[PDB]
Amino acid sequence: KQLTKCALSHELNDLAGYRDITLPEWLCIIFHISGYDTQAIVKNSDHKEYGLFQINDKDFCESSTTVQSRNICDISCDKLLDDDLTDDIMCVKKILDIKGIDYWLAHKPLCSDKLEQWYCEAQ
Ligand SMILES: [Ca+2]
Repeated sequence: KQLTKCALSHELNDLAGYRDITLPEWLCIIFHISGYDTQAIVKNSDHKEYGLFQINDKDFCESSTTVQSRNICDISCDKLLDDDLTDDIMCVKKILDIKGIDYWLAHKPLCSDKLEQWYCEAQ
């Protein structure tokens, strides 16, 4: 599902604020890593990243592959590809507690300035 900044801002209402990561920061990060596509999959060196939040199958979700996952979120990766972000957010929170926003930023400067540009209208 290709989401919009506005529908996504509504669906992320329970994520915004967790570990002090704001809503506009999340909209910025997600646009950059998945283009708001719940079905995004990016293949990396020794793993794949799934869904809107690009959760990897090395440590976080178990993919329907031959990859041995630590599966911290205790979730199959296919559940991170549908239009229900409920479980995705559950996992995102686990990652925030473990790795922090650093999991997404990866020491890069993206989404650091003019974040107010990312609001839907109000929030
Ligand atoms: Ca889901």
